[PDB]
Amino acid sequence: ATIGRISTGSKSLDKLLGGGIETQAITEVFGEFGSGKTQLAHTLAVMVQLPPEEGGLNGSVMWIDTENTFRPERIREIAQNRGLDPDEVLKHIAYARAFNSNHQMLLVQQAEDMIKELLNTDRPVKLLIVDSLTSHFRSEYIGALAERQQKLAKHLADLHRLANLYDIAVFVTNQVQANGGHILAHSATLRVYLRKGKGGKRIARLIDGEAVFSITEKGIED
Ligand SMILES: Oc1cc2ccccc2cc1O
Repeated sequence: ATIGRISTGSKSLDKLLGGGIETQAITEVFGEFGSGKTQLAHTLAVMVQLPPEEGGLNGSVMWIDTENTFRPERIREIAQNRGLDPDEVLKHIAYARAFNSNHQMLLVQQAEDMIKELLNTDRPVKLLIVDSLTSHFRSEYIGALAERQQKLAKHLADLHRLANLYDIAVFVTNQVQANGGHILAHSATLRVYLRKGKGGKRIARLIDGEAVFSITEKGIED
């Protein structure tokens, strides 16, 4: 398949990303608590459902939530201010809460079943969100870094296999603050550092210029 791109909702961020996040890729956004990573996830879950002329892929979404941060009412707001029907947008987001890191890993295997079901339809899965990818692994493997890295490595390998095999954009969030961070090392296809700036602006930089955007009723925008 060719490489598809999903607009983030921000012309600035899209330019930094060469058009948007890519299918057949894992995009990892990392930054401190409150930097806007989950807002970007919510926005992408709407943007992907637009037609290509508007920066989407007419795609369905699968969302794995580890922190109970998915908000359907926020999806509704973004959709209504992106000219989409909110009920239709929510109907094309498959949502699951991961209870722990082992359940999170099983959910990725379960996602493949729905990906296969929708593959030949007019609304194939084009976006798989894992928010937060690292939170359960971090809490469960305190004092056991070597074992944590083994499990994370397999999890990321599973996500890579889905991205490439089924032409999906995988978007993952990772909280990194004071003293923290191996990030995801070199595992993602693309690392995006997100931070707060003056006056509520958000600033994005590729790790390995900078885009600037705001969180609004449209999700994010310049
Ligand atoms: O209905 C489902 C929703 C999911 C969401 C995320 C990951 C896996 C899922 C599997 C489902 O059957």
